[PDB]
Amino acid sequence: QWIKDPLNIRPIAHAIWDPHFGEGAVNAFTQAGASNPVNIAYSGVYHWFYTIGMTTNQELYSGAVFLLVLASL
Amino acid sequence: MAESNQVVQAYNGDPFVGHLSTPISDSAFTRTFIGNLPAYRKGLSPILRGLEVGMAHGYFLIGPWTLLGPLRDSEYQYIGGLIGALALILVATAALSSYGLVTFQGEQGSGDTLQTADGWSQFAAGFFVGGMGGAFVAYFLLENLSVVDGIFRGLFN
Amino acid sequence: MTISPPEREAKAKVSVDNNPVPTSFEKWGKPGHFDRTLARGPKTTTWIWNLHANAHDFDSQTSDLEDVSRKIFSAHFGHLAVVFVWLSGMYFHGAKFSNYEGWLADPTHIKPSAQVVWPIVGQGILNGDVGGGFHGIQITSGLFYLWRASGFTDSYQLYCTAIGGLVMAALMLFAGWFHYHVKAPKLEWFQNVESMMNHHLAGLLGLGSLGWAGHQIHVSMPINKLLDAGVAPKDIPLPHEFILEPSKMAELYPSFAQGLTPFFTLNWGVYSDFLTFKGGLNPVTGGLWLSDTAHHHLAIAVLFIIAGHMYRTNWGIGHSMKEILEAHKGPFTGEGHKGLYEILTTSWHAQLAINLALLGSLTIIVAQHMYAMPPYPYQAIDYATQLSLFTHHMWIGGFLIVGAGAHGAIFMVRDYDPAKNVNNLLDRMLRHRDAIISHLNWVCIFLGFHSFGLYIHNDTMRALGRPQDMFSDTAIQLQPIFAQWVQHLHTLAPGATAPNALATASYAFGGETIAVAGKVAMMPITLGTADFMVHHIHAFTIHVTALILLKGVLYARSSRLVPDKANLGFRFPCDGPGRGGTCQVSGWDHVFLGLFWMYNSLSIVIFHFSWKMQSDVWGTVSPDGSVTHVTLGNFAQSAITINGWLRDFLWAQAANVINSYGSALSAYGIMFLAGHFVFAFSLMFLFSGRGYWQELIESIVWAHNKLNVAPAIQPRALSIIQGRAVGVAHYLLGGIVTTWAFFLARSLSIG
Amino acid sequence: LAQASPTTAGWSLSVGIIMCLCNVFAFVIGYFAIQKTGKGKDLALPQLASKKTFGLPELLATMSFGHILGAGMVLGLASS
Amino acid sequence: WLTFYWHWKHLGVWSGNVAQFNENSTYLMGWFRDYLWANSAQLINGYNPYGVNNLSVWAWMFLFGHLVWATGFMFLISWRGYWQELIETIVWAHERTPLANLVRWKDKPVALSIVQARLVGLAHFTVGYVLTYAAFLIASTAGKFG
Amino acid sequence: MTELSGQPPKFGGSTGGLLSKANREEKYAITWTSASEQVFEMPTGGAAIMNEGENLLYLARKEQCLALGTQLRTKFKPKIQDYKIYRVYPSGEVQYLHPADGVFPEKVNEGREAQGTKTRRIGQNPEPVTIKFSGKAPYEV
Amino acid sequence: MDGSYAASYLPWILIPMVGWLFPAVTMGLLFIHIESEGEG
Ligand code: CLA
Ligand code: CLA
Ligand code: CLA
Ligand code: CLA
Ligand code: CLA
Ligand code: CLA
Ligand code: CLA
Ligand SMILES: CCCCCCCCCCCCCCCC(=O)OC[C@H](COP(=O)(O)OC[C@@H](O)CO)OC(=O)CCCCCCCCCCCCCCC
Ligand SMILES: CC1=C(/C=C/C(C)=C\C=C\C(C)=C\C=C\C=C(C)\C=C/C=C(C)/C=C/C2=C(C)C(=O)CCC2(C)C)C(C)(C)CCC1
Ligand SMILES: CC1=C(/C=C/C(C)=C/C=C/C(C)=C/C=C/C=C(C)/C=C/C=C(C)/C=C/C2=C(C)CCCC2(C)C)C(C)(C)CCC1
Ligand SMILES: CC1=C(C/C=C(\C)CCC[C@H](C)CCC[C@H](C)CCCC(C)C)C(=O)c2ccccc2C1=O
Ligand code: SF4
Ligand SMILES: [Cl-]
Repeated sequence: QWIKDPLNIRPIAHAIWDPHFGEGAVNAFTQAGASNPVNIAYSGVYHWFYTIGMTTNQELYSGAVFLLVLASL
Repeated sequence: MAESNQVVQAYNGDPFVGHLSTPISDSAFTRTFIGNLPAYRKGLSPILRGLEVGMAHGYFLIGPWTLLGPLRDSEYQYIGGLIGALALILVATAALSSYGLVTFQGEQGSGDTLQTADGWSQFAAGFFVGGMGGAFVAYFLLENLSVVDGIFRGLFN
Repeated sequence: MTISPPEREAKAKVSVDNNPVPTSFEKWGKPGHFDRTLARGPKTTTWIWNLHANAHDFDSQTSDLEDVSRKIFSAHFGHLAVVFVWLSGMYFHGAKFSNYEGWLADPTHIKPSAQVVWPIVGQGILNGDVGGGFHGIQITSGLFYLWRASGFTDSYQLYCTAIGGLVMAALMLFAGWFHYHVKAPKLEWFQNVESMMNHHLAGLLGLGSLGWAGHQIHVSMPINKLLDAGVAPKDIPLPHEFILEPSKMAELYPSFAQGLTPFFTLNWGVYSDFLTFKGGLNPVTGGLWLSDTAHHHLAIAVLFIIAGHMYRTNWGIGHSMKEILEAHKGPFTGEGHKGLYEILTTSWHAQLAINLALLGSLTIIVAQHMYAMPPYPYQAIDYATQLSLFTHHMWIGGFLIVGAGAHGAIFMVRDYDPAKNVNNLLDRMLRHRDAIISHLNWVCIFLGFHSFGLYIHNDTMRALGRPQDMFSDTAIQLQPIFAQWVQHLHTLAPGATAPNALATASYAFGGETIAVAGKVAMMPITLGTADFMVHHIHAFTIHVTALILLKGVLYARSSRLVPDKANLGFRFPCDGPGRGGTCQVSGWDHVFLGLFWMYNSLSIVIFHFSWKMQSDVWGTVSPDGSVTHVTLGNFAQSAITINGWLRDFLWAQAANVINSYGSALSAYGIMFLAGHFVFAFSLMFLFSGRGYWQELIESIVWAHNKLNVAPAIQPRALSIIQGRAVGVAHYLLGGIVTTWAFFLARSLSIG
Repeated sequence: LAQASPTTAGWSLSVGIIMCLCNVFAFVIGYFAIQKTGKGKDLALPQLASKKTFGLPELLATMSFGHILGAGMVLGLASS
Repeated sequence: WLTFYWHWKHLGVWSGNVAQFNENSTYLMGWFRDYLWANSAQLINGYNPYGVNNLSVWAWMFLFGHLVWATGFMFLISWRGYWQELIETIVWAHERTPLANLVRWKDKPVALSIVQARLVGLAHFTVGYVLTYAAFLIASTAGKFG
Repeated sequence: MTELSGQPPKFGGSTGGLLSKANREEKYAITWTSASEQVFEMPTGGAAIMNEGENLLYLARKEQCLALGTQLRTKFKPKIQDYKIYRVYPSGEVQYLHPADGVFPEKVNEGREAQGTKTRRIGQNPEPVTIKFSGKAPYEV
Repeated sequence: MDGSYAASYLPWILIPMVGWLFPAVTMGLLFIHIESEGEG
C-alpha cells in the first residue's frame, strides 16, 4: 500500500500485541490504515526496499528466509 | 586436536558394554537435560519427582479427548476430557503402585532412594496428586477459555 | 581344442585362457556332477532335490573366483539367449496369430488379440470375438501399442523381427559356449569396473537411446504422424522410403529442409518441429507425444555418453572409484567407504544385492511412471493393459528387492572378511545393528497402529451408527496436504518453473481430462482421506518387509542368541529346540518371511491402484463433457473401512470372475479357483513339519517292502528348508494367480 | 511457437568469442587439474604449449569438455 | 464342508428352490458363487456408508473372524528364532532408553515357545474359523428368512 | 581366579555387548595370548583387534566365549589354543571354566569322572508306566 | 487486541512465551549455573 501513495501513507514496522492496552490505546494505535494496533517505522527501511527494486511482501519474505540461511552458514 | 574428530565413542569408555556414546545418547546437552528431569534431578525427594511428572502428564493428557473424544461435539466437551484424563491417571497410578509392590519385595538397595519400596510409593503419591491437579487445572483453563482469551487480549481493561 | 580364432585384442586389457574346459557330453549323463556331495549318485530322494537346489550355486561348486566368474558370464549369455527366444516368440505370434493389421486400421472398435486356441474338448470357447471377424484370446501385454508406436504396419515386419530375434538367441548361445569353453576371460578382466562402467554408461545406455532416437525420428514419428492424421496404414510409405525420399520428411517436418547443419552449429531451435517439449498426451491416441519421447531419448543419450567418461582406464584421465570412495569419510562414520571397492570387486553377491535392489526399485518406478504418463498409443483407454502392466512390473520389482535381501545375506555369510572391514561403514552397521533394528521395529509398530488401526477405528465407528466419529472426508479429515501441494506445483509448472513446456508432465497431478473415444485416458487424480490412509498402509508394509530383510542381513553372522551363526551358513533350518527354540534364524528364513510380507505389500498396492483408477479416474465421458466412472466414485466413502474393501471392492468386482463360465472368460474363473487351491495347498507345507511326514513315509515304505516294491533311492520327507521353500512358492503362486484372474476378468469386463 | 531462440552459425561471435574461448578455458583448468596428464596409451609425441601440449588423452578430454562448456554457453547466451 | 453342505441344501429347501443346489453343487464354482458369494450380500451390508441395520454386529464379527484367522497364520508360519532375536533388539532398546530405564521387567521377555506357537496359532485359526462361519450362517439365514 | 590380566582388544564399541545381566547376575571372561596384533571377529558383531601378548575380553554368555575360542583356534594361521574362559559374579568371585582340567574336553584325560553315563542301551529304558507317579523319567532311573 | 495478518493466533501465545516462560526458564538456568559449586 505504501508503494502506491508513498508521500501520504505512513510505513508501519510491526503489529502490537500488549494485553495491558485499554480501549483508548487500542484505538490510538490502529493507525496508518491498519486494522489492528501498530507502530509506524522510522528506520527508512520502506524507502530502501522500494528503491532497490522490491515491490511485494513475497520478495521481502524470500529475502528474510535467505538471510535465515546466510546466518545459518 | 590429534586424530579423533570422531563424534561417536565407546559408551563410558567400555567398548564391550552393549551401547555407544553418540550425540543423542551421551552428549553434554542430553546428559544435562535428561539428568535434570524430575526422574533424575539430584537430591530431589521422590514425592517432588512424582509431583512434577504428574503435573506435566495430567496437564497434557486432557487434550486428546478434549478435542477428539466422543463428547467433543456436545455441551460437556471439557468435562468429558477431564473425566477421561482423571480415569486414565487413576489407572496409571494403580499401574505405578502395582509395579512398586512387585519389584521391591526383597532387600532394599541403598544408592537410589527412588528405587526402593518407600521411594517408589512416594513417587506414586506425588504422581497421583500432580496428575489429578494438572488435569483439573487444564480442564479449568479450557472451561473458562473465554476469560483466558480476554485476559490475553486485554478485553477487560 | 575346438575352434581356434586368431586372437582379437588391440592393446586391450583383454586377457583369456584358451580352451580351459573342453566341449563334451559325458557329464550331461552324470547328474549332480558339479557337487562333490552328489557325484557318487543318490541313496535317498533328498539327493534329487539338492541337485536342483544347488545347480546355480557356483560358489559352493568351486572356490576359484575366476572359474565362478566364467560360469556367471556364460550363464548370462545363455539367459540373454532365452530372453531372445521369448521376445522373438512374441513377435512371431504377432506376425502369424494376431489381428494386428486389422486392429491398426481401427483401434477403437477392436480388441487386441495375439493367441488363437485350437478347438479341443470345448476349450475353443476361449477364442472370443475380438472384432473384425477375429477370434482369439485378448492380450493385455500392450504389444500392439508398442508395435504401433514403433511404426509397424505389416505382418512381414514382425516376422522379420522374430527371425532376427532367433538369430540373436543363437548368437548369444554361441557366445556363452565360446567364452566358457574356447576363450574364457580371466578374473583380471572382470574386475575392470571403471572400464565396464564407462562402456555401460556411454555404450549400452547412451548409444542405445541414441539409436532409438534415430529410429523414432526416422521411422516412428513420420509414420505415426500420418497414422494419427487418419491415413490408412496401406497408404503410408514404408520406413525406408522416408530415408530414400528426404522430401517426405521435409514436408512432414520443415526443419529437415535445413539438414544436419543446424545440429553442428548449435542452432538446435530450427529442429523445434520434431524435437518437442509439449508435455501432456497425444489427443488422438492418449499416449505421450512421440516427438517428446524422441527429444527425451536424444537428451538421455547425450547425458549417458557424457557420463561414460568419468572413470580412468588406459589414458590417465578419469577417476579411480577406489580413490573417490576412500575420500568420503566423516566424523560420524569412521573410515567411511574404505573397503567398498574391494568388496564390490571381489564379491559377486554384493554386486548382485545392490543390483537386485536397484533393478526392482526401477521396475516399480516403471510401473508408476507408465500408468500416469502412458507412453504408447491407445494404452490408457485399454484399462486391462493398464492394470496388467502396472501390477506385472510391481510384482517383478518386489521379487527383485527380496532377492537383494537374500544376496546381502549371502555376502555376509560367505564373502565378508572382518580383516578387510575395520571401522568402515559396513563394520559400523554391524556394530549398531541393535539400534537400527529396534528403531525399525518401533517404526513398524507405530505405522501399523496408525494406519490399519485407523481402518479398524472407522469400521467400529460405522458399525456403531457413528459416522461422525470416523476418519473420512466428511468427518474427521486426514488430508494429504503435501501431496496436494506438490500436485498444484506440477500443475502451475508449465507456466512458471517449466516455461518451455506447453502442458503438464502428467494430468494425474491436475489439469484437463484427456479422453480418447468415449473413455478417459487420464484426468486429475485427487487425493483425500482414504488416499492418506492407504499411503500409510503402503509405508507400513514396505517398512515391515525392510525390517525383516535388513534384520536378515545384519544378523547373518551372529546374534546374542546364536553367536556362531556364520559357521552354520546362509541356508539352514535352525540350531535346535534349545535356547527356547532357534527356528528360522538364518538369512534364508528372513528371505522366506520377507517374501510373504512383500506379497502383502504389493497386493495392497495393486488393489489400491485398481480401485482408485476404477472409482476416480477411469470411466466413460458423455459428449456433453461430463465423466461417469467405472465404480461411480465409491472409493472415498468405501475405502476407509475394511468392510468397504471386502464388499465394494472384492465382493462387487469379483462378480465378473465368478460368472465367467460359459464365455471366453471362463479360463479366468478356472484359474481363479486354481489360485485358491494352490494357496490352500501351501498351508499344508507351512503349518507342518517334516517329522510327521517321515513317519508316514515309514508306514508307506513298509507297504512297499510288503510287496517287494521298495525303491533303492529311499524316500525321505522334504527337508525343513525345502518345506518352507515349497510352502512359500505355492503361497505366492496361488495368491498371485488368484489376483491375476480376478484383475483380468474385471478389467476386461468394464468397457 | 514458444521455442528457445538459438543462433545461426555466427562464425565471429559463436566461434572464438565463445567456443574457442571455452575450449581454451577447459585447456587451462585441465592443465592445472588433471592428475595424470600424459599417462595415456597414446603418447602423441611432440609435447608443445597448449594445442597438443601434454598427451593425446589430455588433449581429447579437455577438448570434449571445452565443447560441452561451449555448447552450454552458446545456447545459454542465445536465450535458452 | 459338512456345514456348507447342510446350509446350502437347506437354503434351497426353505426357499423352495432345490434346483439351485441340485444343478450347481456338482462343480465347485457353484459353491463359490451361488452359495458363498451370494449369501454374503446382506451380511456384508450390516453396516454401510448409507447406514446400519440389525446385521451390523454380524458383519463386524465376520471381519473379526477373518482378522483372528489371519493372525493365527502368523504364529503358524513364522517360527521362533526370528522372534527371539527381534525381542533381543527390543530388550536392548528398553535397557538403553532413559526414563523408561527407571522401569525394569520382573520376568525376562522371551519369544513364545515352539509348541506354544503351534497351540496359539491353532487357537486363533479355530476362533476365526468358528466366528466367521457363525456370522455368515446366522446373518445370511436371518436376512433371507428371519 | 587371582586377578584377571590382559589388555582389552582394540575396539571402538558396539551395541551388541554387555547388558544389565552382566552387573546384576553374571558375566564371562576370556583371556588369550596372541603372537601378533591382528584382526578377529567379535561374536557380538564387527571386527576388533587383539593385542600382541595377553588379551582379556568380557562377554555376556559362556557360548559367546566358546565361539570366540573356536574362532581363535580354527581361523588363525598359527593357532591360538591358550585361551581361558571364566565365569564372573557381581561379588567379584571368578570361576575358572574352560578348559576345565587344563585339557580340552574333546580328548581323553585321566582323572575325569564319568557323569550322566548309563550302563544300558537307549532301547533298554524302562516303560514309563512302570515309573509313573514318581518324579523320574525313563532316562533318570 | 487482535490481528488481521496471517496466523494472528501466534502473538496470542508467543507474547506470554517470550515475556514469561523464556525469561523464567533462562533466568532459572543461569541462576542454577552461576550458583553451581561443582569443583572447577
Ligand atoms: C555463461 C554460461 C551459461 C549461461 C548463463 C547459461 C544459461 C542457461 N542455461 Mg546453461 N550450461 C552452461 C552454461 C551456461 N548456461 C554449461 C557450460 C553447461 C554444460 C554443463 C550448461 C548446460 C545446461 C543445461 C543442460 C541446461 C542449461 C539451461 C540454461 C537455462 C537455465 C534456466 C534455468 O533457470 O534453469 C533451471 C532452474 C532450476 C532451479 C532447475 C533445477 C532443478 C533440477 C531438476 C534438480 C535436479 C537435481 C539433480 C538430479 C542432482 C544432480 C546429480 C549429481 C550430479 C549431483 C539458462 C538460460 C537449461 C536450458 O537450456 O533450458 C532450456 C538446461 O536444460 N544449461
Ligand atoms: C475395602 C478395601 C479397600 C478400599 C476401600 C480401597 C480403596 C482405594 N484403593 Mg486400594 N487396595 C486394597 C484395598 C482397598 N482399597 C488392597 C487389599 C490392596 C492390595 C492388593 C490394594 C491396593 C491398591 C493399589 C495398588 C492402589 C489402590 C488404590 C485405591 C484408591 C483408588 C480407587 C480404587 O482403586 O477404586 C476402589 C477399589 C475397590 C472398591 C476395591 C478394593 C479392594 C481391591 C482388592 C483393591 C485392588 C486394587 C487394584 C489392583 C487397583 C484398582 C485399579 C483402579 C483402576 C481402580 C481407593 C481410594 C490406588 C491408589 O490411588 O492408591 C493411592 C492404587 O494405586 N489400592
Ligand atoms: C559399448 C560396449 C558394451 C556393451 C554394448 C555391453 C553390453 C552388455 N554387457 Mg558388457 N562389457 C563391456 C562392454 C559392453 N558391454 C566391456 C568393455 C567389458 C569389460 C570390462 C564388459 C564386461 C561385461 C560383463 C562381465 C558382463 C557384461 C554384460 C553385458 C550385457 C548385460 C546388460 C543387458 O543385458 O542389457 C541388454 C541386452 C541387449 C541389448 C542385447 C544385445 C547384446 C548384443 C550382443 C550387443 C550388440 C551390440 C554391439 C556393440 C553391436 C552394435 C553395432 C550396431 C548393431 C549398432 C549387455 C548386453 C553381462 C552379460 O549379460 O554377459 C553376457 C556380463 O556379465 N559386460
Ligand atoms: C544413431 C541414430 C541416427 C542414425 C543412424 C541417423 C541416420 C541418418 N540421419 Mg539422423 N538424427 C538423429 C539420429 C540418427 N540419424 C538425431 C538424434 C537427430 C536429431 C538431431 C537426427 C536428425 C536428422 C536430420 C534433420 C537429418 C537426419 C538425416 C540422416 C541421414 C543422413 C545423415 C548422414 O548420416 O549423413 C552423413 C553426415 C555427415 C557427413 C556429417 C558431415 C557434415 C558436417 C558439416 C560435419 C561436421 C562434423 C564435425 C566433426 C563437427 C565440427 C563442426 C564445427 C567445426 C562447425 C541418415 C541415414 C538427414 C536425412 O537424410 O534426412 C532424412 C537429415 O536431414 N537426421
Ligand atoms: C539376477 C537375479 C538372481 C540371481 C542370478 C540369483 C542367483 C542365485 N540365487 Mg537368488 N534370488 C533372486 C534372484 C537372483 N538369484 C530373487 C528374485 C529371489 C527372491 C525369490 C532370490 C532368493 C534366493 C534364495 C532364498 C536363494 C537364492 C539362491 C541363489 C543361488 C542358487 C540358484 C538356485 O537356486 O538354483 C536353482 C533354482 C531353482 C531350483 C528354482 C526352482 C523353483 C522356482 C522358484 C519355481 C518357480 C515357479 C515358476 C516361476 C512359476 C510356476 C511354474 C510351474 C507351475 C511349473 C544363485 C547363485 C540360493 C542360495 O543358496 O544362494 C547361494 C537360495 O538359498 N536366491
Ligand atoms: C492379519 C494377520 C496378522 C496380524 C494382525 C499381524 C500382526 C503383526 N505382525 Mg505379522 N504376519 C502374519 C500376519 C499378521 N501379523 C503372517 C501370516 C505372517 C507369516 C509370514 C507374518 C509374519 C510377520 C513377521 C516376520 C513380522 C510381522 C510383524 C507384525 C507386527 C507389525 C507391527 C504392527 O503392526 O504394530 C501394530 C499392531 C497391529 C496393527 C495389529 C492390530 C492392532 C489393532 C488394530 C488394535 C488393537 C486393539 C486393542 C489392543 C484390543 C485389545 C482387546 C482387549 C480385550 C485386551 C504386527 C503386530 C513384524 C513386526 O513384528 O514388526 C515389529 C514382523 O517382523 N508379521
Ligand atoms: C532478531 C529479529 C527479530 C526481532 C527483533 C523480532 C521481534 C518481534 N517479533 Mg519476530 N520473528 C523473526 C525475527 C524477529 N522478530 C523471524 C525471522 C521470524 C520468522 C521465523 C519471526 C517470527 C515471529 C512470530 C510468529 C511472532 C514474532 C513476534 C515478535 C514480537 C514479539 C516477540 C516474539 O514473540 O518473538 C518471537 C520470535 C520467534 C518465535 C522466532 C525467533 C526470531 C529469530 C529467528 C531469532 C532472533 C534471535 C536474535 C538475533 C538473538 C539475538 C538476541 C540478542 C539480545 C543477543 C517482536 C516485536 C510476535 C508478534 O508478531 O508480535 C505481535 C509473533 O507472534 N516473530
Ligand atoms: C517426508 C520427509 C520430511 C520429514 C523429515 C524427517 C526427518 C528424518 C531425519 C532426517 C534424516 C537423517 C539422516 C541424515 C543425517 C546424516 O546422514 O548425517 C551424516 C552422518 C554421517 O556423516 P559423515 O560426516 O560421517 O559423512 C561421511 C560419509 O562419506 C559416509 O562415510 O550420518 C550419520 O551420522 C549416520 C546416522 C544415520 C541415522 C539417522 C537415520 C534415521 C532413519 C530415519 C530417517 C528418515 C528419513 C525419511 C526421508 C525419506
Ligand atoms: C556463469 C558465470 C557468470 C554468470 C553468472 C550468472 C548467469 C548469474 C549470476 C548471478 C549472481 C552472481 C547473483 C548474485 C546475487 C547475490 C546476492 C543477492 C547477494 C547478497 C544479498 C544479501 C547480502 C542480502 C541482501 C538483503 C536482502 C536479502 C533483502 O531482501 C533486503 C536488502 C538486503 C539486506 C541487502 C558470468 C558470465 C557473469 C561470469 C562467468 C561465470
Ligand atoms: C519445546 C521443546 C521441548 C518439549 C517440551 C514439552 C514436550 C513439554 C510440554 C510441557 C508441559 C506439559 C508443561 C506443563 C505444565 C503443567 C503445569 C503448570 C501444571 C499444573 C497443575 C496445577 C497447578 C494443579 C493444582 C491443583 C492441585 C495440585 C490440587 C488442588 C487442585 C488444583 C488444580 C488447584 C524440549 C525441551 C523437550 C526440547 C526442545 C523443544
Ligand atoms: C506334504 C509334506 C511333505 C511330504 C511331501 C513330499 C514327500 C513331496 C512329494 C513330491 C512328489 C514325490 C513329487 C510331485 C511333485 C513334482 C515335483 C511335480 C512334477 C510333475 C511332472 C511329472 C510333470 C514334506 O516332506 C514336508 C516337509 C516339511 C514341511 C512340510 C511338509 C509337507 O507338508
Ligand atoms: S522345530 Fe524344526 S526348525 Fe524348529 S528347532 Fe525344531 S527342528 Fe529346528
Ligand atoms: Cl463399510
